[PDB]
Amino acid sequence: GAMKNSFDRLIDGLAKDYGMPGFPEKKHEHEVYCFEFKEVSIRIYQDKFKWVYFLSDIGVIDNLDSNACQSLLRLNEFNLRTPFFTVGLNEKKDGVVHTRIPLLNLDNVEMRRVFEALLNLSGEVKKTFG
Amino acid sequence: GAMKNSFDRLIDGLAKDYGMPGFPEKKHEHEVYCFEFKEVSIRIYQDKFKWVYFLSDIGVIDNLDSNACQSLLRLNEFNLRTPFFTVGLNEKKDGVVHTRIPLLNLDNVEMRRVFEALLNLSGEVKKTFG
Repeated sequence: GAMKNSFDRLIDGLAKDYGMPGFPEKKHEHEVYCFEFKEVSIRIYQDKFKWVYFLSDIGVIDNLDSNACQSLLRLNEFNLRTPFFTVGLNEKKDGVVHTRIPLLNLDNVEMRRVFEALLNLSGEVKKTFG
Repeated sequence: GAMKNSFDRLIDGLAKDYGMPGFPEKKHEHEVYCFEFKEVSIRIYQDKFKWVYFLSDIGVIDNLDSNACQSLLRLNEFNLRTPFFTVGLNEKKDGVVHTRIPLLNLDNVEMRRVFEALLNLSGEVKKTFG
């Protein structure tokens, strides 16, 4: 309800600064909404239990496997930071970085930060492991 | 408030089934509570902004390569599952698996499941990568 309006402002806002989003098909279960902002390779999903998700695609990375795999999977070290960005590998060895956050009592302004934060992180990660 | 009583029941309950917890020192910033259940190698932290955390230590990485490391960092694939368990590497190449969840409107019963779920996962991950 208040969460709906909040989630809307988020979207509305990203549309104005990244243009119209794309609307992929219901892939995952419990999924109810999915907006794809292709310019920045980020997808926003909304759980059926009111959780918003941010998925970013870093892209492909060749070689380096044993090389830096660790330093990569080392980015998942524990810490008490809000919106933690998990770094993982796609179903085809492709860079992927996401987060999830309940919508209850979370305004669009923070969701934007989370989003932006996610962008920047994808940047930094992209320009290191290629 | 209601979150306090909730978090308490969680703890109280784990105490009864895993005995007295340990109380490490304020390591991370924003940290306010930390309970260590050494029997199961899991630590529970509580953010200053009302987020509960579950940290599990898989232990020593004796052998690591790139068909293993990947398969590991492959456990972080995206999906719309509640309480997502991030698998990462300690500050000394040591197995580590954690999650975080806001306390607002979350009962101790679900928190337990999350906990238990985390245990089992640490199990499965432990008996495969060591």
